[PDB]
Amino acid sequence: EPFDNTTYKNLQHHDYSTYTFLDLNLDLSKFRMPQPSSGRESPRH
Amino acid sequence: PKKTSFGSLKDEDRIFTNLYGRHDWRLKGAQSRGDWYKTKEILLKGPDWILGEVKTSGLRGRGGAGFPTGLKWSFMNKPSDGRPKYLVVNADEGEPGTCKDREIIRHDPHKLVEGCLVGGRAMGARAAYIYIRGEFYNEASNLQVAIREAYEAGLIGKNACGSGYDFDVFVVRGAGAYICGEETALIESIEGKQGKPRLKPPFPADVGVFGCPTTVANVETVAVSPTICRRGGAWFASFGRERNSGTKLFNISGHVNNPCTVEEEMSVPLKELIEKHAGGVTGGWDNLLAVIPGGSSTPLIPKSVCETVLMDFDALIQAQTGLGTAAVIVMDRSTDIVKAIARLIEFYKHESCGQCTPCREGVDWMNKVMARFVRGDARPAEIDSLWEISKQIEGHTICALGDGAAWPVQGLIRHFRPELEERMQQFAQQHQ
Amino acid sequence: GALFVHRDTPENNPETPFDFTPENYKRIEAIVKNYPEGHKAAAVLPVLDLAQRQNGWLPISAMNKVAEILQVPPMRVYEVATFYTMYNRKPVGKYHIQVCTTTPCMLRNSDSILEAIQKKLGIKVGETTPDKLFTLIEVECLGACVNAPMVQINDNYYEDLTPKDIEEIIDELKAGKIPKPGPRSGRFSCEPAGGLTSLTEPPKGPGFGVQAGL
Amino acid sequence: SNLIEVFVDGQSVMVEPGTTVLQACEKVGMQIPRFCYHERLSVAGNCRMCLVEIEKAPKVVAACAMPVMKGWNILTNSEKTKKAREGVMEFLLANHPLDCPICDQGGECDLQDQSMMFGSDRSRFLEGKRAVEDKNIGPLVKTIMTRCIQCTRCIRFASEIAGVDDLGTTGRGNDMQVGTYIEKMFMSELSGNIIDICPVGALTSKPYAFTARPWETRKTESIDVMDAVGSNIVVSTRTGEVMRILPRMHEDINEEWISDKTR
Ligand SMILES: Cc1cc2nc3c(=O)[nH]c(=O)nc-3n(C[C@H](O)[C@H](O)[C@H](O)COP(=O)(O)O)c2cc1C
Ligand code: SF4
Ligand code: SF4
Ligand code: SF4
Ligand code: FES
Ligand code: FES
Ligand SMILES: [K+]
Repeated sequence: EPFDNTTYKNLQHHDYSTYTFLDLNLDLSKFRMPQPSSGRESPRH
Repeated sequence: PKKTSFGSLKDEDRIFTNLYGRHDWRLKGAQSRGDWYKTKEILLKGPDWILGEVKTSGLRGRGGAGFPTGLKWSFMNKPSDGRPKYLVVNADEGEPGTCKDREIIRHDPHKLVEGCLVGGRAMGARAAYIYIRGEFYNEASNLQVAIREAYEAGLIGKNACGSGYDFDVFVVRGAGAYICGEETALIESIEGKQGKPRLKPPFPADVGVFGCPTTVANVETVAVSPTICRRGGAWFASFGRERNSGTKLFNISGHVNNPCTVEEEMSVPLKELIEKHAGGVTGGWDNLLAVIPGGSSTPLIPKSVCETVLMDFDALIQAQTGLGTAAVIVMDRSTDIVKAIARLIEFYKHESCGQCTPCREGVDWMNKVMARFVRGDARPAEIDSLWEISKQIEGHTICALGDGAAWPVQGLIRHFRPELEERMQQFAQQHQ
Repeated sequence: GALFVHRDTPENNPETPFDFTPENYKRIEAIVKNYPEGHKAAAVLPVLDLAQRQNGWLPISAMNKVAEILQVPPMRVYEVATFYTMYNRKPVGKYHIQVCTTTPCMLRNSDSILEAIQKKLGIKVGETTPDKLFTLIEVECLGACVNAPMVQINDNYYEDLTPKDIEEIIDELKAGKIPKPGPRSGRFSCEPAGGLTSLTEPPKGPGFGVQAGL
Repeated sequence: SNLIEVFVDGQSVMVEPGTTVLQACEKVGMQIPRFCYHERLSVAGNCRMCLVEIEKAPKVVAACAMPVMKGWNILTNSEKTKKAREGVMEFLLANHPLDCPICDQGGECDLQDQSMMFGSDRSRFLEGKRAVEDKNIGPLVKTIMTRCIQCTRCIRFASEIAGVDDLGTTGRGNDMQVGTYIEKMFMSELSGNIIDICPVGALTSKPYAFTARPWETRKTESIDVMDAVGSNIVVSTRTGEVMRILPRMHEDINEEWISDKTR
């Protein structure tokens, strides 16, 4: 806990992998909110 | 009444206190440093209060243009028409020489997350889309971890910070285009189209992402918003000259002894910034040739101007250049200035979207000429032709990339014309 | 060699096999759910990058599948792939070496980095090694201008390089180890090399500077 | 009623809100130069040839896309407006191929005509030119795409009129190429109409290739009988022979399109 300014604490990214970013977005899905709807399945509908 | 000297910002007055990554970037550490503090009270005070404090701060966008932020963010403050409203955070960080936003995202992510909410509450937004360049994969992952932490702790999501306001923060990654930093092009990339800018009108606050009111903001502009609201705008205005108020992250690169990223008070003298933090120029100030103050898209300035120029929006304009992203590139007398500037034109050639004519063809045309200027295979009368070609690309383009490829060429012709002519004549003698 | 037209080959044709894996379909469903209903086309870029991560490059079949699942015209997917430079429409090596040659990195002798890699790997810029491990290309500013010279290999930045170091990074990659991202000089990030000139004092705790009411 | 008042070179014209600078200049008889704007297609604002000066404003605005605002005075013949046109035309012609003698669009080309009226008389481009591959999109349309000026009229027509989204842009910058990326045929009952909208010789009629020149053809206004729509047409005849069929505009029938069978 004593103030140490001599270490690089952002060392987690040395372990990240190819699918990391999308896996975390999958885990974040439950926390979202109902998206808004235009009223049509697509502009081509 | 007046501060006639600027610089020497005390660490307690600095905003990005983990800029160098020497503390924890997760929620626990950031909460110690003051983030996510009384954020419930900020949100309940109201959109008008948040905008009013941002207006008083004199804050201007750190993305390049430097438009007054509070006025810009107040376009969105209007009754809903039925469409949603979004905040878009520009983390594309594409301007050569500029690396400020990479640190904020990876070492102080929760400042950005909190700014989205405070900025979003002011605009009335229902969510934030943080557009981060695709090469910032590790930085993007760090932000998602932070966003997950805030989602789990109630800081963002349904009834965020106990304020009754529902706000979601998404992260979308680009796929490799400097032009996607442009606010309208960024919107179109999110929508799933080629990163080609739009024409204005319509302005993004009326028709934006998904055809809904939207506001595009820089990472640094958003990250400082929570701090402005707690500590107060007058604090942020206490620093800097009038109308150039605030503190600015600077990136000093090029021929310097200690290239670095650093936060300093706006309107700081340029010579002080380089000599103090970056270790001065390689070989000393007398070996300095020219400086690019605000990244590639800013005219260079020669040593004669670098001595006494303050690094704020207004002063650099009176020098016929711009603060831009406040990214300082330093070239020494050993540099081949023409080759350096030509490579920037070659960069704008590879990053133009091709949508509109003056930049689709003009930037190619400038690239080809500047390549000949390097070898000297040109006549002295082509220099003035290049100037007119540049002025035909400026003001006649959809975005500002063309404006940003003309100003660099205009700077070289303005301050280093004798160097161009000297190289031309030498090539003539050799071809005898 | 910078071609933006497709000519069918035995390896790349609309019938070349490719479909997402069962795990990646769940990832897609998350991607598509991040955008408003009626604008699934917004998922084209993230889903396209997903295909390249699974397969290593984007064959013509891969683009068509992305369009089919998102109900997007196939051409509109072809446009996106060509516009953006991170999408590989030709096979690339297991490790994709990218060198920034823009002015800030050019002023700090990024050319020396480019020359060292060329000597060690025995390839010229744009070519692939015979073993298909490495592919070399020049790129523009990668966002690490202060830490120049720098290169990106796959999704990791290796910074503050020197001709010796980049050979070491290649040597580790050849053996099987994956080197450690970050500046290879005596520093950690963007901080002033010799020593910190700011943020040396302890950070101020919560509630510091708060205004009267807030 | 809801009409607002604007000035075109000082002469007052009353225009409905939402009207563009361009459309306002029409009501006084002035045609702004154009390459990308088409009244029956979506606005694009990419050629930049419509640029026009607004008095007491420092930036030229794209007339095809900018709505008029009350009180604006539109300077169509100002020096700033005329110099903007010359610059744009100079960029358009920089990489354009020297193909007018071998190009069927000669004599009816908007690039030729608008260069003569709104452009300079000489070039200062001392560099090499771009060259592009040719793309086969069927037996009815010939593609010499080195002549393309990237106006995206074909892309918009196919999407917004024909309903076919097979034409697009691949690449970016000077290397951006209109096409299908893949080897595909733009076959449709309205395919031929991309030939007309294309203001240059990039898209031309294969059947009509090389047979005639615009000035030597007599124009006869007749009707189409291949169907019951009664599309109005023009029959181009030279020396007692029929050379081509062109659409003739009728708003209440065929607008300015005809079917491939008619053509
Ligand atoms: C070619 C081009 C690239 C740009 N890149 C960025 C960028 O990377 N980051 C950024 O914040 N703004 C960038 N901008 C500026 C944006 O268009 C826009 O003005 C800005 O993001 C608004 O944010 P602000 O109000 O906080 O300054 C770019 C503009 C252009 C023309
Ligand atoms: S100026 Fe260049 S980058 Fe901007 S819209 Fe025109 S072609 Fe695209
Ligand atoms: S399109 Fe027009 S300018 Fe171009 S070669 Fe054909 S006739 Fe000449
Ligand atoms: S082919 Fe013709 S219509 Fe299509 S973009 Fe080129 S010039 Fe315009
Ligand atoms: S100039 Fe190379 S990373 Fe920016
Ligand atoms: S007619 Fe307006 S930009 Fe083309
Ligand atoms: K044509």
